[PDB]
Amino acid sequence: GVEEKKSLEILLKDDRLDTEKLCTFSQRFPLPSMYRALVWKVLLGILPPHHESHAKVMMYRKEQYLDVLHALKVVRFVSDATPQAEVYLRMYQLESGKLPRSPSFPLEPDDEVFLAIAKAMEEMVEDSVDCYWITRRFVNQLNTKYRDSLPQLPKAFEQYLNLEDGRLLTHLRMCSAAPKLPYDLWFKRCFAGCLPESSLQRVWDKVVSGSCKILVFVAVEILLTFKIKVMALNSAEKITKFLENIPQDSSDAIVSKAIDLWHKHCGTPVHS
Repeated sequence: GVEEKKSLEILLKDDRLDTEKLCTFSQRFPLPSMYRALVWKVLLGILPPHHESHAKVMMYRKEQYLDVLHALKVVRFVSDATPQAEVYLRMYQLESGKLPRSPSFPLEPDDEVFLAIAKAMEEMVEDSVDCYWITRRFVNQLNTKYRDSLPQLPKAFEQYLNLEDGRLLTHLRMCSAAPKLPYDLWFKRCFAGCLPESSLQRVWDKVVSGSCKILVFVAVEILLTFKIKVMALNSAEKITKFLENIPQDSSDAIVSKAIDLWHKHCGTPVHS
């Protein structure tokens, strides 16, 4: 990481940031935590590549943020005590025109995905304005850039698990567990709520930098990590429930191994 940060810092020395090389860097290496929000904002198009214009665009974004937060408070949809991730969901709904009848109206499925991702982002990005916009764009990528890929990830998960450990997949299949696995947690919420955020953010570097396939390998690696546990469980529900509440102490090792598995099977070009 010490060399990598220096090479990133060279990339960040340009007046006009080279977004193609920020992408290839992010696909191959973890982003240094002090430059993550920056790189994520440029890659998601929240900031332009000329860093002389960053403070200004962020001013427009902060201003729009405070306009919407204020309009929510005037209508009484949120209060001082509303959790921050919920504020972001309501801000998103109000901006998108989908604000429900009242704060007490049950959440819809896409609302729950947004909310799970918001809660995870709040631990990754310090500044609220950054957090809100990064969350908005991150979720919009899922719903646009990746709309037709996400539904293919379960099939990919089976394929690559079958390659890494057919015995484990054989076990899942003989219990009819495959169809009941928590695909929505893995491939709509992108592990938000599942992996701790110090580790998750390394997965999301890759998602932000254009890969949704990294999610398959994180899923495959979870299963490999907990192979002995899973093989002992003899029913579809026990398996599913375990996978929705995994132990968290190996999550750094899971993410690192997942990244290597992905590079292996998908041929991620080296950074230059």
